[PDB]
Amino acid sequence: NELIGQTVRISQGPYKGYIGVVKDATESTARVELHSTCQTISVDRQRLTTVG
Amino acid sequence: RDGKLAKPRQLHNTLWGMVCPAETPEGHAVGLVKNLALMAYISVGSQPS
Amino acid sequence: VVSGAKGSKINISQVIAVVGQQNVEGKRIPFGFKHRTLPHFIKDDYGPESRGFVENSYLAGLTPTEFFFHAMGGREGLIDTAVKTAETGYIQRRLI
Amino acid sequence: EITPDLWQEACWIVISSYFDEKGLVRQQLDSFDE
Amino acid sequence: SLKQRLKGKEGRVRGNLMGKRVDFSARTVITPDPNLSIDQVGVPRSIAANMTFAEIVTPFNIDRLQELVRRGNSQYPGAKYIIRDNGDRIDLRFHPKPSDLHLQTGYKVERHMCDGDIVIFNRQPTLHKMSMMGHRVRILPWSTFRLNLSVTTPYNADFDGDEMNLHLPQSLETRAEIQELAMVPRMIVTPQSNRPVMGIVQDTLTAVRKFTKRDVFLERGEVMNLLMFLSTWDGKVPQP
Amino acid sequence: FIGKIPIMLRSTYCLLNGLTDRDLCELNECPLDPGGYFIINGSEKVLIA
Amino acid sequence: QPMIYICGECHTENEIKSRDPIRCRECGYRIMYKKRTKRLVVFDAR
Amino acid sequence: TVINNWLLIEGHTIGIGDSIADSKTYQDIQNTIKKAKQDVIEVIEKAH
Amino acid sequence: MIIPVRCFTCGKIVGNKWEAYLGLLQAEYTEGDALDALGLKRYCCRRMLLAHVDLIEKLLNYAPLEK
Amino acid sequence: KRHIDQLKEREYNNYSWQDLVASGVVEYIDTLEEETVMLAMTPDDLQEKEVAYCSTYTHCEIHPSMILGVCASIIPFPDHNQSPRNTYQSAMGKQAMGVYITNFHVRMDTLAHVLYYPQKPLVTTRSMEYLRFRELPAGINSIVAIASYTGYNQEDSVIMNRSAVDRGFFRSVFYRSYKEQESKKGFDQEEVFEKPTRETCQGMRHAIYDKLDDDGLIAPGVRVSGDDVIIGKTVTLTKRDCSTFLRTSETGIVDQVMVTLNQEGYKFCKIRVRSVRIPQIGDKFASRHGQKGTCGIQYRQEDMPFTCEGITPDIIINPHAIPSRMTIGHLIECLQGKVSANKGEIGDATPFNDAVNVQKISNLLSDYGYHLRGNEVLYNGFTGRKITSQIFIGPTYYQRLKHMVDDKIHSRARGPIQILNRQPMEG
Amino acid sequence: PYANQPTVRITELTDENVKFIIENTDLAVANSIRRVFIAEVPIIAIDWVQIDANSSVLHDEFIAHRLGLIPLTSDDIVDKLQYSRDCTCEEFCPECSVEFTLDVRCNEDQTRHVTSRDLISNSPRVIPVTSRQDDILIVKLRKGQELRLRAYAKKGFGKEHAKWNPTAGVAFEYDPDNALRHTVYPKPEEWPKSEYSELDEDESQAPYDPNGKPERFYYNVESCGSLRPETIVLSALSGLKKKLSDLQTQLSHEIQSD
Amino acid sequence: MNAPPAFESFLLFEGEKKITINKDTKVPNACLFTINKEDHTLGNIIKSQLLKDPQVLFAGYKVPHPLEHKIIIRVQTTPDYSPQEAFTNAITDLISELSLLEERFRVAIKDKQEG
RNA sequence: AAUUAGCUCUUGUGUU
Ligand SMILES: [Mg+2]
Ligand SMILES: [Zn+2]
Ligand SMILES: [Zn+2]
Ligand SMILES: [Zn+2]
Repeated sequence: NELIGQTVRISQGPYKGYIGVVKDATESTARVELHSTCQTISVDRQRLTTVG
Repeated sequence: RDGKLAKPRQLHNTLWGMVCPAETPEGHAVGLVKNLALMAYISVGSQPS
Repeated sequence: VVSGAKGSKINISQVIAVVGQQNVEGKRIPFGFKHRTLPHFIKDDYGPESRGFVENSYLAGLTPTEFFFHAMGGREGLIDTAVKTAETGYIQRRLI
Repeated sequence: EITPDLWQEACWIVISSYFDEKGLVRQQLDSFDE
Repeated sequence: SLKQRLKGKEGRVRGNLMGKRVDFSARTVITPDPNLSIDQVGVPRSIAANMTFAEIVTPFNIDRLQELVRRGNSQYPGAKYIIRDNGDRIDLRFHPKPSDLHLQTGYKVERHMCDGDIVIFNRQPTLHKMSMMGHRVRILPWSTFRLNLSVTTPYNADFDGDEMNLHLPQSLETRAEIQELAMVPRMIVTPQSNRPVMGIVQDTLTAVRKFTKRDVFLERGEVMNLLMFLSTWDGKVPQP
Repeated sequence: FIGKIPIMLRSTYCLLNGLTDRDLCELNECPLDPGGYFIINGSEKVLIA
Repeated sequence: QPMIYICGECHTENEIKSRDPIRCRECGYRIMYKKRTKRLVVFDAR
Repeated sequence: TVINNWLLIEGHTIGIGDSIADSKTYQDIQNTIKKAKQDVIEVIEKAH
Repeated sequence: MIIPVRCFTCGKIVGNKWEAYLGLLQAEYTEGDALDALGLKRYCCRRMLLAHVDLIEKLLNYAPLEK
Repeated sequence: KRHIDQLKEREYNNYSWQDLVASGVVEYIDTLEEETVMLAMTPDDLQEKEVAYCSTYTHCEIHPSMILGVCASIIPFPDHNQSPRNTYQSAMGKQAMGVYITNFHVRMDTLAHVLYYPQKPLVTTRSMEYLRFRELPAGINSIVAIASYTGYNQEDSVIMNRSAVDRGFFRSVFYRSYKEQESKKGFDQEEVFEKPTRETCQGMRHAIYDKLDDDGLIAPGVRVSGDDVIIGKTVTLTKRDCSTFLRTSETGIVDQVMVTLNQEGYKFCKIRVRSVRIPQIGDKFASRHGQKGTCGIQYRQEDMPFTCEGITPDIIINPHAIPSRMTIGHLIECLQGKVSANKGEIGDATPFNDAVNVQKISNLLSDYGYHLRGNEVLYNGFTGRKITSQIFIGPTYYQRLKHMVDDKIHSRARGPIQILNRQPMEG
Repeated sequence: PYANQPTVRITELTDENVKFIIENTDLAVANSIRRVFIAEVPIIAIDWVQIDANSSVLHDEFIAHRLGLIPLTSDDIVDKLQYSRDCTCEEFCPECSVEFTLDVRCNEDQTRHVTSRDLISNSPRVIPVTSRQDDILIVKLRKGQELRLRAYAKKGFGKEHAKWNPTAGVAFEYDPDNALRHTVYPKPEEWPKSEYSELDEDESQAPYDPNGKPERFYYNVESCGSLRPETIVLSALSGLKKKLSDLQTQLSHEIQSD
Repeated sequence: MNAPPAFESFLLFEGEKKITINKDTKVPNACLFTINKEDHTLGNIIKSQLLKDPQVLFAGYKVPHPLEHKIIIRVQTTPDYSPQEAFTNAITDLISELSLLEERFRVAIKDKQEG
């Protein structure tokens, strides 16, 4: 999968502007470990934006 | 350790100004591990001649 | 205290009135040195404060001699716990 | 002259002098050096 | 030597047969919570999502189990494994093909622990029978076990660094056994000394002593505020 | 040559003997470090009396 | 291709190819520190 | 629940003021301790 | 390590008063007088400056890890 | 007075402790010789003319509070507590979070904890002047109120101010260092630091190797979490993956990476990873009088009770912790903290002083507009109503013990197995 | 069954605090106004930090935390910006954020004091509190140490984080003379008179009033410097009113369907 | 690790109703309002205003759990007066209260700034 | 999908 291992930026929602790393993703959502917090969240791919 | 004896673990009277009467482990080695007082010193030894 | 949530009458007595006599092995403070508990006393003194009676309260603070005697008294509680736990665990195991 | 009741200052000056002359790990350093 | 392998403690008989290390166990620090019933324990989300419980598929609950399998192992109220009746197990952490996600009547689902699950709650110095009572799970945000205060006495707990252990029964028979035998309310009175082992402790006791004094009077507003917290209230305000 | 003996830190034969606080800071050594311990395999070892 | 390392003594960035002795061009030092990553880092002010 | 929510109004604490006497009970305690010391001294001298 | 920006209890800015506090102290002012001259009324703010140790000054003595 | 004067202007002249010894004023007495001497506790009190007790003293104590040790000499008013409480404080003083050394940025130690804002205690003993505690403190002065607010601190637990925590209160950072070197495992076995590739490794998991760079090592500043490879080490049999991994549930940021050669010339790297710890509930806090406790709940500033002004407690502890534990020294320290903060000078809590007592401190406090016993009228945070009982409140020094809950949370469901007896592993 | 008529009287007004008195209102309204003062007043603070090169003695999270606590002068931009959660845009636009930049390099041997004036805002109407006593110290740098970063500041209130708390101290108080006996003094002679006490030096507390209710609440709201205290009070009142209006709309929608 | 995000204190998620009404069955003319993502700030004033109404027999509020952001308000009124209109009248009275207080504060601030 | 034995330190039980 292309999205796995990509440094992503959340574009919408309460988590807007937080960057992270995608660990596991599916055809609908993805799992992102946050650079600013010590937790992993689940976010829809519609609110995601790959950076670099 | 694990010895039924309790006399060496107690706080002797002679431990005044030599060993802290309050700092000791609370585990199985209570009273067997101690700390020097603030002003206590330990002799290095000398020739008796 | 009256509600029984915590504490007892002797706690209030020690905090306000007087700590009381310190005891080791059920007896007063023994002659660790030669016929005196501490070098600050004279030989063969059987007075109250010499043998480990604390005349001050926890509010008023303890003088150094009675402070050390109180430390001696309090050590035995931890020692008794550390030995009694291991002594009684074996009894309980044998019973079960 | 004697020091009547002006004794806390001296009592702690002597201790400060002691701890300046000898540190807190004096016994170990002395033992190893000897 | 072979004698040493099984001689005493840490040997086979005492360290591996009469007592073993078990699965579906958790251990965390305990903290107070006066908003839980005496038979409830508050567990963190991570522990609940880490240890699972097996449930049989039936027509009564096939839709809920199918939805949980769809949710997967990422979202909390989901599943972790799906076990076919022929013994084969399919892992839900590898996002398999949707054909495997289909489940029928004879299958089993290893769903995450949810609210209402029965657990055994233990403190290691197990001295009497009331040190391994049973509780009902409630999910709470932060990462500590939270239990009612009145039940801190049988456990001899202190809320000052104490850690307790949670065991999750994995079968319906075991769950029914724990529910009908070792639940907290069923163990209020001990057979040791035919008296309760649970009372009112700490500041609740002091406040109930100060509250039932002869000279305690309340206005209507505080009376309604207090009555809001009665679970068994019948809705009638008593005549002052 | 006979062998190597470890040296208690801040001793007479330690390189950090009598140096000023400026030198210790230049050597990335804390002037508040009391010393009195050995360094074996890069680990700080202390001897209980 | 090369990896940038920083000497602990002379603080001079030097380039070392893979499978080479770890030593500084001057001052003969043996301890080298890796440089900061070039990917973006984002911290919430919370 | 009910008692804890009423405690928010009533409140409960403990401080230095709860460990102080009326300065008249202190005199009684001091006199009692002095009498005890004198009695122990009398017993000691009678033993001597 | 370094002076906090805001008081822990109330949140008043106290991070811009350390240098002024040191200047007042070196101007032969008692600590209490300096604190009340800096407009610190509540003792929650007073303890922030009165009981603060500046470890960054000792940290700056060490040579930089990279230059 | 001559010796005291000459010793006061020391480090200007060359008068020192050794010169005091040579003058025959002090003497080293050992415990065997102590048997045959006569000590006076204090000069003035035990050597004047009163009812003749001894009148034949030979030696006098320098200061009685020198019988304590290093850890026990940081307790304020230790002669007002119960002895087991002093023992517990002596034990827990070695677990308190704080700056353990100034040069903690160069030491690649394992399990390093360090607090952001350590504070010099508002009330101190004279003894801790020589322990360098004023230069490397461990703890913060917090406005502690002793009250039963909601019931989330009923049994040796505390209620923390969430807004205070947001402002960096008791926030800390925890370090951890991983060491690893490449070694000559054998003629055909040889480890090497190199990024594994999906075309040359037989034994390999789904672990992602793009987080670390081509040197086989992670880069500083890179966010890492559990099940992430930091050092890519592969040993030839094509190769077997022997790469190291971050400990499960760590979630830190790579602080620094150091590469060098060991004693035998092989490559060897030590990598330090930091992690910010917030005082969440379940963390362990202890006073200086053996009053340990765990955070039960965190209320924001509006929820906590407040005084007439906008002062709210940072930590609320239960009253029931006091009466059974005889920590009257805790109350006295709290009372003197108010005087020290209002007056503007660090108070003195030398164990045996006789110049400081509750009455004088209360009289001093009554001059600043507060109740002489330290009580204040608190307003309920939720309903804004006055509390019928005035609450004891004041600044007290607290320490943050190293026992955080996130280092103790653990769970298992069919994990690894042992080799001899097929039973779940240990740890 | 209808609302009462409050009265207001400001006794002091400065650039840092406002002292006033409110009459003819219930205690619940007063306390809720206090809580809205503390928690729910929108304000601008830094909430996004990206560090390019930090060679100081403090790590990155420490610098970010110190930056987040710096107050920003946000007096009229607060109601003009939108919450970043509600702005329909990708990446922070100037309608929902304010950009700051920092770049400090210490070359001279003397220590460098990275302070708040080193923050360079791209919006003249939002700056740290240095408009017109040193600055909020951020970092101390030695020679050869540099710090380059860029931050985005957004809108929020204190309920989310305490960095969005506008007030420094709210000195709420009612009934200075204990007429209602809401608090009981075991020894009334041992307590100092309140600041707002209209009581003679002879007695300690007022005589009991069996039929009385809390009135005449005394406020002393002291701001941290971002919002003017009067603006703080007005914004808190507007926010509480808006929350009540939203609740009313939701209730009307729920009822019209039930 | 298990820390909830801060915005969960006040943000509603998908499928979450701001306010829910349930008709109590124990006594007549009793209803329960379940407000989501609120705290004592609204509950206290709503309860006080409902108590001011002489046609309300019972008005109380509670927060079931401090870690769960929701409040429950129980309102019981005399027959011929449903609790819904009592609640909305209380809200209207609060709105009037706040608006009048705000404009009076504006006037007084003007007066203070102009001597 | 990568081992073990030994040692040391520490945590909770120290209540009346
Ligand atoms: Mg305990
Ligand atoms: Zn070099
Ligand atoms: Zn403050
Ligand atoms: Zn936008």
